[PDB]
Amino acid sequence: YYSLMRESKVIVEYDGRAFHFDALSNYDVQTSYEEFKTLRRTIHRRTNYADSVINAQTPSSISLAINFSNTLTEANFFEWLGFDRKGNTFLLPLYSNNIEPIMFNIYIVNKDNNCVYFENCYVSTVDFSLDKNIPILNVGIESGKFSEVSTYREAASIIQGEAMSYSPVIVSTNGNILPGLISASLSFQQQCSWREDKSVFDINKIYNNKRAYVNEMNASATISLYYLKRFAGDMVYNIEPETDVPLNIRNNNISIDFPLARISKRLNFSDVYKVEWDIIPTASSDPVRIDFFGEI
Amino acid sequence: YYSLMRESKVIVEYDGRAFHFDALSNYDVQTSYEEFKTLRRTIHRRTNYADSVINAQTPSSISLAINFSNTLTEANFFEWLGFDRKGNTFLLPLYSNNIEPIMFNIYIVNKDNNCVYFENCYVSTVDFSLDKNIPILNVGIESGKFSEVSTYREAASIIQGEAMSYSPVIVSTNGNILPGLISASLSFQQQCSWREDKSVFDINKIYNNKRAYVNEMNASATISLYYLKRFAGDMVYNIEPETDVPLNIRNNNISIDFPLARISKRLNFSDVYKVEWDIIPTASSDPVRIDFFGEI
Amino acid sequence: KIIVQQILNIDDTTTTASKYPKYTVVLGNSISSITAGELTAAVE
Amino acid sequence: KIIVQQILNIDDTTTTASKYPKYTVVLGNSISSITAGELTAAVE
Amino acid sequence: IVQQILNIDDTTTTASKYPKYTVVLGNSISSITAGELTAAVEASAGS
Amino acid sequence: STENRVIDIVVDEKVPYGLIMQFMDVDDSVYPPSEIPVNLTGYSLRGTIKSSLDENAETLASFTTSIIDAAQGAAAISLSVADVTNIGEKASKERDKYNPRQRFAGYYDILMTRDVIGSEVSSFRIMEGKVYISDGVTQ
Amino acid sequence: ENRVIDIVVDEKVPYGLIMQFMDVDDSVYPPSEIPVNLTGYSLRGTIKSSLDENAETLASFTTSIIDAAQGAAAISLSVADVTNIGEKASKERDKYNPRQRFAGYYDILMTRDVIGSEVSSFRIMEGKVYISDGVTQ
Amino acid sequence: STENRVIDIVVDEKVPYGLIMQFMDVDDSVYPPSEIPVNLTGYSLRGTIKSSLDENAETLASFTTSIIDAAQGAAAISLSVADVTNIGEKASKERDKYNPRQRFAGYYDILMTRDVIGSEVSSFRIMEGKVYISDGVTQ
Amino acid sequence: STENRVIDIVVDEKVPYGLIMQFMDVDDSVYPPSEIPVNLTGYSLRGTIKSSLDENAETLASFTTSIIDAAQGAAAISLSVADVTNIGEKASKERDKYNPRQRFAGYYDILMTRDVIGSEVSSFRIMEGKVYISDGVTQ
Amino acid sequence: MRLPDPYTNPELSGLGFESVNLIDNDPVIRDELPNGKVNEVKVSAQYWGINISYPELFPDEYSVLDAFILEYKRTGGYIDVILPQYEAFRVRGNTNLVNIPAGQKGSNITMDTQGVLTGIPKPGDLFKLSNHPKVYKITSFNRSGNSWSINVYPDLFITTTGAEKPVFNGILFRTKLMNGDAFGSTLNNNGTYSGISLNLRESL
Amino acid sequence: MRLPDPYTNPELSGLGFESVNLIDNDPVIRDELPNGKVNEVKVSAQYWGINISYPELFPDEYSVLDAFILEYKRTGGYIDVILPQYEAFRVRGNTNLVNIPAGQKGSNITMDTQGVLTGIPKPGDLFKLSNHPKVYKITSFNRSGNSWSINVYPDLFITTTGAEKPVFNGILFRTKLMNGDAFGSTLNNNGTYSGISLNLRESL
Repeated sequence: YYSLMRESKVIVEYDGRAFHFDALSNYDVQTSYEEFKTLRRTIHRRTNYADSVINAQTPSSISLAINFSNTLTEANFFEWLGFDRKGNTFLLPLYSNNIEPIMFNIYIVNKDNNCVYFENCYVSTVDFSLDKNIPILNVGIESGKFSEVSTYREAASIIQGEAMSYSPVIVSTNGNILPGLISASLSFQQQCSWREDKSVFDINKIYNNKRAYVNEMNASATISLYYLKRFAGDMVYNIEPETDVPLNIRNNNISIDFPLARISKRLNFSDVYKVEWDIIPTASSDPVRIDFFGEI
Repeated sequence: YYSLMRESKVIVEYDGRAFHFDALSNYDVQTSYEEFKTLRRTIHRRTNYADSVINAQTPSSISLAINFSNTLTEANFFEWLGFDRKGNTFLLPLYSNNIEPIMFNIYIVNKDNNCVYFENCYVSTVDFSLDKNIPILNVGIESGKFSEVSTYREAASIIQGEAMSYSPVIVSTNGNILPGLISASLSFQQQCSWREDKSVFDINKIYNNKRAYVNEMNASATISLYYLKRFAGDMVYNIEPETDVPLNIRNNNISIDFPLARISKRLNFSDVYKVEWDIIPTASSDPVRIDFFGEI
Repeated sequence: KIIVQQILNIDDTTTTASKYPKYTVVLGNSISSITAGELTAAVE
Repeated sequence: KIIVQQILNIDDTTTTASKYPKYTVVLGNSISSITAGELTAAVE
Repeated sequence: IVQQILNIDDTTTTASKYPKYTVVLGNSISSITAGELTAAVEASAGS
Repeated sequence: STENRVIDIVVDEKVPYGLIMQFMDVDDSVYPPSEIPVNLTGYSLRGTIKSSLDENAETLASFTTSIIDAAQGAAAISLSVADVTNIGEKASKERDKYNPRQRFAGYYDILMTRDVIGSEVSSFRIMEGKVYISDGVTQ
Repeated sequence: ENRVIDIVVDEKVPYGLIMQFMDVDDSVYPPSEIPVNLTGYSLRGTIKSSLDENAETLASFTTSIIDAAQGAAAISLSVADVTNIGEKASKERDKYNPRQRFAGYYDILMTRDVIGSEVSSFRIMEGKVYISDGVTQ
Repeated sequence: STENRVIDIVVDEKVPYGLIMQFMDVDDSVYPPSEIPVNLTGYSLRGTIKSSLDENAETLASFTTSIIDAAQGAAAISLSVADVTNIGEKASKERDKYNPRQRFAGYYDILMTRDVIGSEVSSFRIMEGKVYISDGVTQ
Repeated sequence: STENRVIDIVVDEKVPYGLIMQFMDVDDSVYPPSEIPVNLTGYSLRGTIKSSLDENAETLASFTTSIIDAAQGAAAISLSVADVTNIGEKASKERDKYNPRQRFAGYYDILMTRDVIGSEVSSFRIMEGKVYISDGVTQ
Repeated sequence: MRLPDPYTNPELSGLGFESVNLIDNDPVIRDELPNGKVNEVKVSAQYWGINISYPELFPDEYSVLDAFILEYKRTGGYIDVILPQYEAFRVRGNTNLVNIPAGQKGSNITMDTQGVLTGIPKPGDLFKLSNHPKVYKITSFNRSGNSWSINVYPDLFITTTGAEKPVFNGILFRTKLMNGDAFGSTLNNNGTYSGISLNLRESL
Repeated sequence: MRLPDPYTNPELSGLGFESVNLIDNDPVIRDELPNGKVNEVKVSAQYWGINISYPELFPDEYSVLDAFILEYKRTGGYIDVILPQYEAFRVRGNTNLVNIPAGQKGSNITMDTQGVLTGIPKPGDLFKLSNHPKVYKITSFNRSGNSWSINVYPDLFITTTGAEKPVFNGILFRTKLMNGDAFGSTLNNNGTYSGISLNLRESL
């Protein structure tokens, strides 16, 4: 019995419940072991055969590509990333009481009991763009331990529903719409480090990572526009970096708001002149908001 | 008179005999000189014209691609690499009495006396794979000195014969055949360093490297397989790294044996699940064996 | 009683032949290693 | 066991073969070791 | 724990040739089974 | 290490066959792992060869079997020349591309028993595989 | 080391090969070895054109123990024997290196004739054999 | 192995040819190897060149052969001008693409023998190959 | 290595030509090499140029030759203006675009001998190659 | 007691030296005169220093070395060692049949081999006299038939009694340990010791 | 007793100095006066120091070096050194026909070359007197036909007897090994010796 990605399945387990992300578009994974190795050249005997031992599982990266789904289940990714939640609203807390990131657990399932299980994991990145294409959400995860296993927890009601219909992006400031959009791209992060725990007590045992601590969070965005001016002497659309701009970005079904932001600009003399805005919140800014709305 | 690779020829000279590798598939070579250069800016005169001198020939790399030949002459590459030889059998000695690698000498020959000669050389690598294609053997060589020359030593009986017919690879352990092979790849090495000899006695003379010392030898291999399990609870084909595995790899005409080996595993969730084994001998292992057999 | 038994079959296995050149030709624009016999005639 | 060999020159008479060239012939179109100033002084 | 069997060609009684193979049986020949019951019975009858 | 129970065999025509084996218990609680000769008292061996796994497949031979050095864990098994002739007659004609001297002949198994404790016996399939005949031009 | 050993003979020249047997024990390191006493052993062999039991014979070796205490033995063929092979080996003279030419298969037995009236046999070597053509008398 | 008995000589027209050979015993059990000249007394040497390996091929020339200073293991072999010119006249016409001055002529073989029974009265090959002719212009 | 016997020469037309060669032993005993002149007493040099490598090719010239010094080990060979002028009319008519003056002339071959025989060998081919002529417009 | 090594315990393959540093110590009074002369005078013994570094050690072999060193400390004996690169043989024979005339002194030794010995030593070989622990180095050798002459450094500590025998192979230095008061070992997380090294000194 | 080198041993090219450092030592006592004068007093000899460094060494050339150095130590002689950068033969002729008048002293030499010599010295040439090991350096030179004069540094260490002869070629420094009291060679498991260097100070 072989195995096939085209009929693989992914299940996320947390809080003693399980989430079936049915609408997976892609995923990629590796697994590896670390080894210690020495060749011990010695003038008595210039040994040619190395001496080596396997010690530890490498921390696997995981990468996922997911389509937006009506029934919104993927909002739990932001919940696990560490946004606070208010119904469908998510907020960054201006300062955070966490030290450890939210640990959770993953099954990869296939026919013939041919299953794999990743025991301790955390989200490191969520990242997407509204670039004139069906918005696909990337996720970066790390996991500290894996094993193969014969079985998995069933999950059947918490299934990611049908994909939401396409709609075009809008950008605005104080209800001014912004002319000549080209793209918007967003990323959110939870930078972390594993605490190295290996000890001489672990000798002749295989070792794993077990705990990590949160270094940082980031929220940031990029916008691409065509260069435009209202009249030659105008000042509002100049190059110079504005600051304390309130900024709002939405589709039909998703909304993001920065109450105050700092804008860098870069200009490119491509065949049509292009401008990139780099966006970041200001230190005094209020909580950035995210909302989701289901299509009827 | 021009020159052409399509009618170039390579001759190897050693021990006062000469080897005509007629069945060359490809080769690549460079040659260069090192120079010392200073611009000597000076507040009396901000000179703009540099002062510079040529000192030494660079150690050329050489690279060859060779098909396997009936009459087996290419076994001499392993003999020069420093395997001990017993008829057609080759062995790694567990420890070695060499310090200098085996020096040998190379002619590149063409029409119209348009010949080139590489005086001191050593083999740094031999490397090949059985990947569902006519097995092509790569060689990496270095040479410490070159010159152009009008003539070459004839060689006519020591000519590399006809190519051996194709046949499929097998992998086995204790006569268990291994299911679902994808590839096997091998490499063998003789890591060396040139001893830098340049002296103030060499001033106003061109300098060459003349001697090198052996740093290390390696023998290593990779295997790619499809992931398979006999029954779900099985243990024999798990991910976990086995050790002290006796391992044997062969075609119809070539055989390699590791009496005891250490196996790392890596798994890749490609569309069909794939596994890579990384192989290395254990410190207590006996001499790895290589054999050649001629087709009738 | 236990043994392991082996065979060795080396001999004067093959007479290794070898061949070498006896002399070399070198060319310059001029010979740089001749000296005067006529010097002795000049002094006489 | 080992055999070494070399060509038999006309000048060397006969001697044990050796692992190197012995003789060298050097060529030129002219002698640089003698100046016209020397050779003229010698005749003069 | 595991037990190792070495096996090798026999040439002339008590003499043998180098070409050697290894079996690695996953459970010791010393590990017991339901024999535990009858051994306990006969030890108790000795008692 | 790998729990390999499986080894193939190469008998040779016109020549009697014999194999010797040595039993060691290896403990890896302490390093390096300790290898100890198995006291082979009270064990016994059997085994048979037949031309296929089928339940009707006819027997070609059965091993002579004996213990050799009980304190050292040594035992041996063997086949007489007549048995070898029967193998060679029954075996396939088909040759093998990796070694044309070998011809397939059947399946074998050397089932082993212990009868040491309480006068009660148990049995397990210690080693298994295929068996080939190699041809020989010397008669 | 396997049983497999190839052989190359020289046309129109007598051929001879020498061996000695030893016991080995690596329980002493570096590994001990001692010449095996060959008293009573004896050898046989033949060269035949094919592995087929019907194949024709081409030649039979002469063989002799040469020193029982050094455990040494030798095998040879005369030029008349080699000539017989030269007449009958294959003629697939290789287009690029024509001297090598295939002749057949061989097997060498020894019989441990010994006191007690037991006898046993084991094959010491087995392989292919080639002629190299002989241009000079 | 034929890999190292073999040496492709090149004769040249209108001029006699001659070689001198030194026989060394060696053992590399010490580094650098132990080496001595073989005492060549009671040996003798033979060889001929023929236009083909086939049994009917023409004997093109016989070597002149001679031991000298047998204590030092020297020996010498040679061809007269009459030999060189005859083979010059009888070799192939098709000039070698890398060196049009030279043409193929045939095969040769040198074998040596013990003329006193010593440990053997026997003979063996010492050197083999094929012979090329460089054409040449001056008489 | 090899002897580097192959050397090609260019002759400037309408002007005399001469070449000098010195025979030396060399001992590499110390950094300034111990080179020694060979005694050339009782030796002679011959050489000729022919239009092609053939049994009946045209012969263009014979070298003039002499020994200048038997103890400095120096011989010389030369061609007169009459010889090289005879060359310049019979060499071929092709000219290179970037090098119009240079024309192929022929093949050459230098042969040395003892004047009193060693008999075992008597002569050897020192050097060989081909000759080009460079056209010139003065007298 | 003989230091354990891959000759004595070949299974402890890690137990050989990764590097060594044989240092000559030759204490002198030196003085620099205003006329530019440099004067040197030889006083007190020349003594060989030896620094050794081991590769990384597994715990078992380490424990063997540790126990050896502690047993040396307890006994207060001497550490005996043989350098392997000098160990390579050149001379062989029954050295017991060599005879050395008494009363030889100064840096030249002569002896009668009676023809018994085979080969000859090279410059830079080691040399020892059987009745005294000092080791000497051969600066040069001269044969004359079966008589040999040798120039050694340092000069002989003792006059020949006429009962000595030479020893060219298996020469052991007798030494004392300078680190012993503060020796200590770090268990690396990978399960190995590192930096294990010894500064030995000859003692006479 | 030359330090072996590629010119003496072209086969052992590793012995070619990787780089050399020549130091003048001119011991002097000096002070700075508050009026901004500088005043200095000279005593004791000038002397040349030399530092040498070597690359990695193979065992053969190393053994040749040790066979030299230990011969020097045993004999207590001197080390002769050549210095290639000054190897130019710009002056030649019958040096032993030159007459140097007696009683020249201090830093100026005058010579009768008798018209014998050909070529001329240059500033920065080395110069030596035949009967004394010192090496001097040419500051300046003049001619008046056959008469020459040269002003030379350092000042002359001797009064001329009239038996001296000049020596323009093949000057070797005579030196001894101030580093030598703690000499020794690391041996790495490459089988190659390392870390050799020499500090030399001329001595007369």
